[PDB]
Amino acid sequence: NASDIKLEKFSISAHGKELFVNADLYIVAGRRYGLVGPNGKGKTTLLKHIANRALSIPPNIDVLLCEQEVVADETPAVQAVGAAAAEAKARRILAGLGFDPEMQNRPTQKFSGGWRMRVSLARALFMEPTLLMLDEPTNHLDLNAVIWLNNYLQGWRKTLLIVSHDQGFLDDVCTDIIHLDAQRLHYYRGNYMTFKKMYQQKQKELLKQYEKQEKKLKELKAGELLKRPKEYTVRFTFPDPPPLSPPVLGLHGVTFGYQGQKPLFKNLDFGIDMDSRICIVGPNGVGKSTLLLLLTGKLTPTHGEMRKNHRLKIGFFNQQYAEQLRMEETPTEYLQRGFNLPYQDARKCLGRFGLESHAHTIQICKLSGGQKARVVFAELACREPDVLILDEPTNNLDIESIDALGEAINEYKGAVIVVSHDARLITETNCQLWVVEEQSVSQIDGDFEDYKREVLEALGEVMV
Ligand SMILES: Nc1ncnc2c1ncn2[C@@H]1O[C@H](COP(=O)(O)OP(=O)(O)OP(=O)(O)O)[C@@H](O)[C@H]1O
Ligand SMILES: Nc1ncnc2c1ncn2[C@@H]1O[C@H](COP(=O)(O)OP(=O)(O)OP(=O)(O)O)[C@@H](O)[C@H]1O
Repeated sequence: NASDIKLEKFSISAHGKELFVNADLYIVAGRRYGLVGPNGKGKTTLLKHIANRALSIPPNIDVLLCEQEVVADETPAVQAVGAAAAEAKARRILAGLGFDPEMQNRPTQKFSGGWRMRVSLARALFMEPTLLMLDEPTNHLDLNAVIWLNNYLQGWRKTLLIVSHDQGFLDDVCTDIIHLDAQRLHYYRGNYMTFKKMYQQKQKELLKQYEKQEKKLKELKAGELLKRPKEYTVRFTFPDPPPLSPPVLGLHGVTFGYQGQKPLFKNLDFGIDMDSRICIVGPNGVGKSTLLLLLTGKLTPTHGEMRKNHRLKIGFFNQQYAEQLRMEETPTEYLQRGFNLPYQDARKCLGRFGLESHAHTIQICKLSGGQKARVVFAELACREPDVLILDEPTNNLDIESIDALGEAINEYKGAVIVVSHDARLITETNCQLWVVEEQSVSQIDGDFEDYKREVLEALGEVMV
């Protein structure tokens, strides 16, 4: 039938880096593996070397997914290549990923990059290969697409290899976890929950064995070798705001659109309290980021107005601001000059948001996207905000920092408005869901599972 992959003590060096030293690749046919590990450690390189067959791989049909070309070809046609059944399947996969009939029959040239990535995703799902490899497939999808993709991949019967830092996705889809650590692959049977249990237990026991080793060495001296394990203590805690008299923040009769385009919102009324937990949902391109920018005041309404308490302090996150910052300063200098922080305070703040010590003295322009995002979260902490407004906060974070962010949101005594595709984050923070639709915002009275069933019921899909 189908062969397994067992490549033992292979090594991969790429871009002048020793990414894999004597690693073992075990991929059993039919199982679903999630590949997790820190940024820049060689996950994408491993997938590319498997697809290339640069590593000795048996002749199984293997597909690695990447962005699809832009031409006059209609989207279901780039999927497609009896025929009625195949076209219906392609259109079902496309609708699940957020394609309405028009977008379906739309030429692939009139789509942005992310939508072309979705088109390619539909392709590899349609082809149904023996071994399908997905590189962070939910990272740039919206919540509706992630809901559908999770539900779809649970019924997948062939072999999957998925790189991801989407914890709920990994928990719902994967039967095995592969951890890229110390240039090697470590295997865990079960989803991410099982992996984190086993890994934290391994680290506790390594610490105890190191301590007993050093105690016995001291005893020998008074009368191969192990190293001390490494800590990784992220704490995303935000300071709790003092009491604030209403009104807090609201849009009143707000109409907004961009020049020469049909307005994205008409006669919009939407307000928050100091305990609000709001998750803005809707397919990409509907205006979620625009709504957040209207809530911050960085976009001015065409009609109506935004009103907030004149003492309200907003902490705002989005990826484009992370590329803004103050590029020639170090993160330490950035925090100290922005908020008159003593050096030790800036250091502890940068450290607890996940910025390693060696990066505190690098110019911000030389930092990676994840490092810049962590600097922005630290800045938000220093701003002492009353309202957190987070547009896709998890895109450049690891799972441990996303868990820390969820815990911090649950401890935070201010308001939080978030746009996110991370189901675990949206769920654990008890977010009330508000969908952008009808040039307005509509409340989903119900929990996240109600919205998930609603999304799948609109598509004629059976929730597993
Ligand atoms: N085109 C390139 N040129 C130079 N260096 C690269 C290139 N691609 C990757 N690298 C380096 O190789 C290392 C591993 O890259 P890779 O992208 O495989 O890691 P990854 O973060 O696990 O992958 P991904 O984030 O794409 O899932 C990183 O240090 C990265 O900077
Ligand atoms: N500066 C701009 N000028 C003209 N049109 C814009 C501009 N910014 C966004 N748009 C358009 O407005 C529509 C909605 O944009 P927006 O990014 O707010 O929605 P979104 O995809 O839900 O948010 P996100 O960017 O967080 O995914 C899109 O069709 C987009 O092309």
